[PDB]
Amino acid sequence: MQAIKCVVVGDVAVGKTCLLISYTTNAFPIPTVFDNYSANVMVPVNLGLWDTAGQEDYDRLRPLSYPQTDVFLICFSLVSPASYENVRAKWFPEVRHHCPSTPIILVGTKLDLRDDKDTIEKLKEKKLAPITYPQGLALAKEIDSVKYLECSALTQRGLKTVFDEAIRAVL
Ligand SMILES: Nc1nc2c(ncn2[C@@H]2O[C@H](COP(=O)(O)OP(=O)(O)OP(=O)(O)O)[C@@H](O)[C@H]2O)c(=O)[nH]1
Repeated sequence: MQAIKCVVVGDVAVGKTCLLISYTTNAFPIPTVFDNYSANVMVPVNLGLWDTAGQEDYDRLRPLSYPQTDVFLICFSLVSPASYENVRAKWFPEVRHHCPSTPIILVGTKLDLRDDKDTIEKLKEKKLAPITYPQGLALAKEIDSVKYLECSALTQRGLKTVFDEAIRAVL
């Protein structure tokens, strides 16, 4: 019955499309066309999932999707400190400029990779380490997110929670 709009933003390759597709179809992919999806879920809610292009080239046009958004998911890769930094450097500021009062959920992605051997190896070779939970929770508090939630589109762990809370942030 109730219609809720949800826009997903964040650095390219943090897993925004896989996130939305894995949730809407319960399967893990990748479509190149930036699209919007939908889902009927009980929290009666018709959730509209709007994907975005995080590249800089679309900095000016991206925000055209923002108007009338009910809730935002600002995502960052749990195995990418760079995407973590850009949350406060770019995404939180951008969302707030266009939509000052709209609720925000901070989403950590690729949780399945935080414990991955070869992955930790890679980050280590660059003097970097995966974003621990406390760290993610800290950032959420900084930007005053309604909630901080970690998920994995590959295993779908915590996935259902992310969108349930994104909905409860509206109802
Ligand atoms: N291991 C693992 N890899 C993931 C997961 N989610 C996404 N990926 C990988 O991350 C890469 C980024 O995929 P996208 O979903 O397109 O990320 P995105 O750039 O933020 O979203 P779009 O630009 O809209 O496509 C893909 O090659 C996936 O294989 C995950 O949960 N676990």
